[PDB]
Formats: sequence, C-alpha cells, structure tokens
Amino acid sequence: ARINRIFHERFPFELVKMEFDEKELRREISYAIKNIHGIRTGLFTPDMAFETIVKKQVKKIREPCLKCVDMVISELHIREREGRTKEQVMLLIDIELAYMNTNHEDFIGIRKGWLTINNIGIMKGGSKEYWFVLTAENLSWYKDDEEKEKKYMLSVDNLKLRDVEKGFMSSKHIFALFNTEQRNVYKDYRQLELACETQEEVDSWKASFLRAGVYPEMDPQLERQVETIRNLVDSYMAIVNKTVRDLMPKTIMHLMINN
Repeated sequence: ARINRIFHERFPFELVKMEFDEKELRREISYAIKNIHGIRTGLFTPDMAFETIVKKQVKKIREPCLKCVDMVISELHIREREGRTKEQVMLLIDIELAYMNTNHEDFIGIRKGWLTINNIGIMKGGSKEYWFVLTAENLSWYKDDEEKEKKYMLSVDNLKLRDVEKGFMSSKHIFALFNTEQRNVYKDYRQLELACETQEEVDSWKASFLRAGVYPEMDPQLERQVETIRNLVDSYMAIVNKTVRDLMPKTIMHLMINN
C-alpha cells in the first residue's frame, strides 16, 4: 500500500493537466454576460456570469477522479466494490454543482518591483529608485519593500503606456507612463521614464499595466466585468481543488479498502 499512497499523492498531478486557453475563457465569459442580461441593459454584473463559468470548469473534474479509482483497483469482491465506489465520486461532483458557497476563503468571504527614474530634476542628481506596487486599481510608490511610506500614487485608468526612442539606457531598459489630457502625470517626474533591471522586466510590467487597464499608447465596461469574473473564478476553483484532493482518498478508503 505504499504504492497506493502515491496515487493519493499522484492524483494531484492529474488535476493540473487540465489546461485551458485564456482567450477562450475570456471569450466565454463575454458571451455569458450578454446572454444573461438578454434584452435588458447591463447596470450590474450578473451572478450567473460567475456561477455558469464555474459550473463549466467543475464538470471537467469527473475524468481524473475516475482515473484515480481505476489505478487503486489495479494495486489491490473488489470488482463489485468498484460499482459502489464510483457512484460516490460522481455524486460528490454533482453536489459541487448544486450550490455555490461564497462565504469562506474567497475574495468576498498584481506586479511589484524596483523602478528607477531616469530623468532627474534640477533639485536632484544621479537617479531616483523606489519600490513600486501595481494593482488593477492604482499605482503606488514606496521607499522600501515594507510598503509603509505610501507617498506617491497613480490611477490605473486615465493613464497611458509607451515605449521610448533610441538614446535611452539599453542596460536598464526604460518605459514610460504619461498623460495627454493633463500636463502633470500624477506627480510626474519628467514624464515618468522608468528603467528596469532587464528588458524582460519591462515587458512583464507592460503586460501587468495592460491587464490592470492602462491604455497602450461594450469594451470599457465589458472588459472590466470580464476581468472581475475571471479573478473570482480562479479563487473559487482553488477551493474546489482542495476539497477534491482531500475527499477522494477517504471515499476510496471507506468504500473499497476498509470493506
């Protein structure tokens, strides 16, 4: 049975092969919102945009759960018991689809790093380094990784993202945050041309800014609704994986091995 225990701790590997294309998840969230409103208008995000995307991904779990039962039967009347152990695995998944419990270990119940300001004003020299935290809502500056100072901030929206021309440092690739409707870019430091340690870091920052909602150098509302639903789905599917990992061995131990 030290082989069986590997299954109970190899089954977690099958549950992470269930890959999906992100742009297909966003596509289905969008069509879900539109079909839920119907003829009406989108004042608030509907619940079924969350419930029906989650219910769709949970149904994918039936397969690996029934693989786990077959593997354990290989290691081990045992056939007649297989007819009863697999009902309780299907019936446990059905129960997961019957009700959506949002009261625990859920949101209801994005990028960090050091950035250097390349352009320095008349009152300062060298370069200015600060600890930067990016969220989907706002930008914040700090003097250290402890994130205690809370001195400068920028809005994710009403802001634009751009690359830079030739002449900027190549050893510390520089991007820029800027506005065109305002002269002062959220306590601007000479157009906020910020250097990173590597070019890959800049690209990752640009991706995070775009995800947050920074405009590159239905859509305004639908994209925010799609993003909100996507994050809520991920957090709730983390719960569903923990429950399945911890309930499969006990269902097999009770119904098959101990009998």
